[PDB]
Amino acid sequence: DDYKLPMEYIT
Amino acid sequence: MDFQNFVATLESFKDLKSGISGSRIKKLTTYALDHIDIESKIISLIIDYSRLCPDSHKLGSLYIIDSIGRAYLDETRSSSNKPGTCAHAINTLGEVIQELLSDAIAKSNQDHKEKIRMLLDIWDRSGLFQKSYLNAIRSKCF
Repeated sequence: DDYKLPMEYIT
Repeated sequence: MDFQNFVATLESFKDLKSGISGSRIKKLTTYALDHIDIESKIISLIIDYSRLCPDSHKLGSLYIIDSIGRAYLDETRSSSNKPGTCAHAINTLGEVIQELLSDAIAKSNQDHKEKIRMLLDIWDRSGLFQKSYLNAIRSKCF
């Protein structure tokens, strides 16, 4: 149950 | 779900070892999205949660701000200081974000510091806070 960060602002 | 449930849900983060729960953060965000009329009280609470929560839970407090802040940001794209607006909520966050970030970093272990740095980068790329504010923190606290 972690916090899913937005991939479009990561990779 | 009413405002007392929002308070109780935020307060329950004290019982999570990590201070983080994706589903509970989503519940708080859905509430924030459904009650923008009282954003001033919601934003004050999550700011003050970040100020007051345990040191190892600081990261999770910034995730709460990430989720509500970017949820509000995405609405603004579809008055800067009119209470009851997403724009005002984001301005309120931005006025305290340097304090909240520098305190979170000072109290975080190494692994949480790196996670805060990536959150800083996400906030840069998504346009949530002013790049000047964020780069300033990046230079001083890391």
